[PDB]
Amino acid sequence: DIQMTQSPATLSLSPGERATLFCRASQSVSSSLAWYQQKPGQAPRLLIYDASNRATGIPARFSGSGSGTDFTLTISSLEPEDFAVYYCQQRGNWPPITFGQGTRLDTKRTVAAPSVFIFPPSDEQLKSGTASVVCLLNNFYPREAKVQWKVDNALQSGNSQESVTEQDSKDSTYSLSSTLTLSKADYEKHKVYACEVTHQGLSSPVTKSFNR
Amino acid sequence: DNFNVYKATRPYLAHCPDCGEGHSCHSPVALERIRNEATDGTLKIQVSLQIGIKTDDSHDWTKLRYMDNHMPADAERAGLFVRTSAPCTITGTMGHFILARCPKGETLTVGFTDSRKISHSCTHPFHHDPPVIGREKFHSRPQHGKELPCSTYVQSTAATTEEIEVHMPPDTPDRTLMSQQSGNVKITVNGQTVRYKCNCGGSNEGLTTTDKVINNCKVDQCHAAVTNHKKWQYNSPLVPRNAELGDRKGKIHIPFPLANVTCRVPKARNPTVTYGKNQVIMLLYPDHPTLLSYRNMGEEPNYQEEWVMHKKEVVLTVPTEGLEVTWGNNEPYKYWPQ
Amino acid sequence: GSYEHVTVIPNTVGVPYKTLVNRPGYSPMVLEMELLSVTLEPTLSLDYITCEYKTVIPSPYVKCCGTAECKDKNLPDYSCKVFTGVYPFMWGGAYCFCDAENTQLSEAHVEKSESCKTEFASAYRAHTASASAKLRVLYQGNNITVTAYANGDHAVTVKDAKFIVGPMSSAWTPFDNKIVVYKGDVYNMDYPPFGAGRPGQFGDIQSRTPESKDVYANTQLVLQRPAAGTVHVPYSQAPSGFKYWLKERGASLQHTAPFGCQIATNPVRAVNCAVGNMPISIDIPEAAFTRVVDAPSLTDMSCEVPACTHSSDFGGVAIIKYAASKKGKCAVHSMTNAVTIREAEIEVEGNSQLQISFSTALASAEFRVQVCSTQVHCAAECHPPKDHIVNYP
Amino acid sequence: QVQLQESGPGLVKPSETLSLTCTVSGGSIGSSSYYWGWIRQPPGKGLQWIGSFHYSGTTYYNPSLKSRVTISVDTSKNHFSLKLSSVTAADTAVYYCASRQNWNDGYFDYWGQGTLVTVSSASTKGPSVFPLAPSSKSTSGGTAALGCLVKDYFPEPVTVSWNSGALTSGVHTFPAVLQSSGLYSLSSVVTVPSSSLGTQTYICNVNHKPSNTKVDKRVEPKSCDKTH
Repeated sequence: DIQMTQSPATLSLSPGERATLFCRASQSVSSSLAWYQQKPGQAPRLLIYDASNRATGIPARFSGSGSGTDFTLTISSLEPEDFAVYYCQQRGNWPPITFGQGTRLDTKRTVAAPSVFIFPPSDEQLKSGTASVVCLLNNFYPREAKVQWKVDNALQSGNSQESVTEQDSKDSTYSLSSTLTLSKADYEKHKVYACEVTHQGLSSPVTKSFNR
Repeated sequence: DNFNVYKATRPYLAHCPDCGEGHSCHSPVALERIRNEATDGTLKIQVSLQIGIKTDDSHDWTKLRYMDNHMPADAERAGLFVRTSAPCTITGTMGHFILARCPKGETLTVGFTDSRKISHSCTHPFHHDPPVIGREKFHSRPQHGKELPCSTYVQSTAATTEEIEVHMPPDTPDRTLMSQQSGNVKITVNGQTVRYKCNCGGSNEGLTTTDKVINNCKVDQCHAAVTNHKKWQYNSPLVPRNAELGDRKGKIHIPFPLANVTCRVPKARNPTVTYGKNQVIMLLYPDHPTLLSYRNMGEEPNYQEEWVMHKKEVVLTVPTEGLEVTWGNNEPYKYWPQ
Repeated sequence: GSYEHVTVIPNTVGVPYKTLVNRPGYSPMVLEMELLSVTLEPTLSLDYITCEYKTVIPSPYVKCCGTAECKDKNLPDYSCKVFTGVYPFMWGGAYCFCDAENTQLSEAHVEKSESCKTEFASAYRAHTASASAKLRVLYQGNNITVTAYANGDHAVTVKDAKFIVGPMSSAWTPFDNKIVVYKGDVYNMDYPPFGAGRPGQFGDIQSRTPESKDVYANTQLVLQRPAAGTVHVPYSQAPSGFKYWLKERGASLQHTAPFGCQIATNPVRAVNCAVGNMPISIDIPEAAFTRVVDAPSLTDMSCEVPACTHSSDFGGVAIIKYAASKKGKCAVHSMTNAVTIREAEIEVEGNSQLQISFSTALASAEFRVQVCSTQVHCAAECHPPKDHIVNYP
Repeated sequence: QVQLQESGPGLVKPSETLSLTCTVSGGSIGSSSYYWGWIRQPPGKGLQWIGSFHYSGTTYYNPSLKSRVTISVDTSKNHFSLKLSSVTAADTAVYYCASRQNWNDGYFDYWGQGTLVTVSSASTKGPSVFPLAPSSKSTSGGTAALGCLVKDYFPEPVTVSWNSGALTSGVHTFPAVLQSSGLYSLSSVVTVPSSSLGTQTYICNVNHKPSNTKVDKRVEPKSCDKTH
């Protein structure tokens, strides 16, 4: 039952560079391999098939090679279009048709420190019994950042959730939202609410706070 | 010339009723259709192989491509023959079509020699009795003669109206795709995609491009065929249709169109004529069966005709109105009483 | 203006006749006329054409482990049929995996062969032909040729002479009401009307032009069950009616029409049909007529007939002494319906003696002839020739 | 040549039978492709081939699902269809219909645009929108950040636009997070010239189809550091 392994998991590169991706089957599938492109939120797009043939209208910079169990996808000179997740598929012995887990072709760039904003709860929300305080880390790179909520200089825990955008198509940056939710009573107890942001592009952490 | 219209296609195997020896087979020279539309007698024959191309789609007048099992193969144009009752003369060749002139016969045969130099042939019932241009059933073509209308198949290898369609072929069953590795079945695919189905629980049916081994099953519980064809072929009456409403991936034009041309015939030598009142007497040398006809030029024409075989005397009544006498391909003779 | 002379000559090509012009007080004149060509062209109106058919038969749909279904198509002689219990073999083994439970869809239809553009017969209605005439007139030193329509209306001017020919005395036509035309042969055939084509007979395929993509088809195309193990589409069908006719059609009209008609195609026409007779009107201007004031006063009036034979050939000779009044012309004619002369209009000058030819139908003649202003009676007898057949009437 | 479009319920409860329709455009079913098929993708994971309907009528199913999967062709409506019985939360995924027109091989070259299908016994709550007002503590020279919070909804798909599509640049709509209550919540933010806060109307257009809830929200500057 064919098992497909792609490599590397993440390949973060800059445009114009040559990119190489690897696919390996658990057993010989001859050259019966295909490579699909999938951009975030879209359908997979067929790039290569039978391990070397190029689909209709696919740019000539894409090319596939290999046989037996070991296969290579190569993009000659990356374009901004080309940054997406690439899967490999087997048909050498099916059903079941099986895929790989993908390779994420991230766009490398220089460091960008987030612009940090803090939003206190809505009054319209507070008529209803709970408080949500949100913190916006906007247009930063690299992806990892740390958010700490402090309430009157008390580090919080277990009461905030966060979410990061896709790598921006024109910007190759990331942004995240961190939401601190808890009861209206607890919000009305305290005064100072602080979002503390730590990131590679910050020489030392920044803090955005408000007074209730 | 540029008959790259065959590049995406291939020849094929099809039912032949007499592959020699009074036995039918699956032939690479199956005949599809014999045409006899040209009044000059030329036959325009369609076969299952393709003439004038290598297996690489390159044109070569000395080569001929047929199918050896699943694989198209090259062979010698020089070995191609059409035979009827007695050997024919091939006037033209293009892909699936052969222009030949044939003697009178009741069967028509086409064959060729493969790479291994085996004769392959195919034979069909075909009454070939090409009716006569003119009024003289002649046997040697003359110089000194009269020219008459007729139709021919010209030797244009190019760009006509008439077309045949080429489709995706159906899957090709092949028992040799499977062998009994004792207790199990081994499907050996060579370099092809095989669609298979076995009637044994566990790994029942699917596709494979690799040598696959199906466990605990006998070979007469499995069906295997070659699929994922990537060359087109004529949707012959002798081949299954791959899908219900068929398929189509291209068209191929039918060369050698019927054109309307002129043919020479002889004129039988002028007969010796002697005269009496109301009477004409004629000696006739037919060099070959020559038609003689005559009519009165009055109200009652009284048409008479006969084919004169060998030298003959004819006595004819010349009425008051006169007599017209057509002797073969000559212009009519006219006689009146004095 | 000038002067009509009206004559009726029989409708025989190649036999000349002379007519006698008496414009009172002017030159007593003789003119020669010979039909060269009597062309008769029917007004054609095509019903249809016919040719070989082509039975178009695709690959049969062999449904393995299932049943195929026919879908009616609007095609000529569209025949579809699904045979069951089939187990066919291709080269590599059996096509189907089921033993019973298999079906074959056989379908076919009929359309025109491509050859219909080149090998085809035409079925026309032939309507009353328009007569035409090529005619030689010998006229005061002129062999002239006129090409009028023999309807009695088309006037033609040649050397300042009016000609009106026709209408023909005969309605006769070698062409029936409906004709069939093939490459230069015409046939009288009661061909079936369009849409009434006959399986295996002339017109099993009917089409309005060689160019139509519509055709009528009636061939009894019947699909038959394929043989055991065989992938093929066997069928029964009536073999082409166009072939059967081209191989059975028999003698055409060029060889069988009466009156010695010569039949041609493109256009269809009958030629030199020796049937009936034909009138001619010649309006001669004054210039040809010179008053008898200039005609010779004939003294020295004597004849002789040295030798004659009754053949329809160049067959008579005669001698005359004459006396004239000045230098000029004069014509020659006779009163005998059985005897004639091809010498027509000759020398009259001074006072002289000459000789002319003639031809006679009788082997013994008591005849009365006239020249210029006087007649004379003569006689002759002919010894039969050592020949028996001639080559004009 | 052809276009595939999925058609599905979106929210299915456990043990019921998910039923999807892939409608085909620009060509009839029986002539337009050599394989039709269904392929799913759970959130944050790769692709899984569910099944394929061959043009010959053969159906090839994934062995781990064959007991629950049916794929059929309705040629009377040009659509093929998937029925997955006895559904659990693992079946929650974006489902794609796909086809292979060009070779008869077993790849996929035409794709639909997949439909999210969520599997739970929760019951489709509509959202609540609250403004994230541009505050007095972040307008230091040139750009303000504002937005909306869409809170307490189910199931996942929610559409957020700004000024009815007039405002696109600089908008980040974050992926929704799932709260302890079993309800989703996401925020959508836009950065704008601070020089235009009192003169440009900014409206969120939130659109939660499963609850048929479309809401417009006007976001206005702050008061708890402002004089009434």
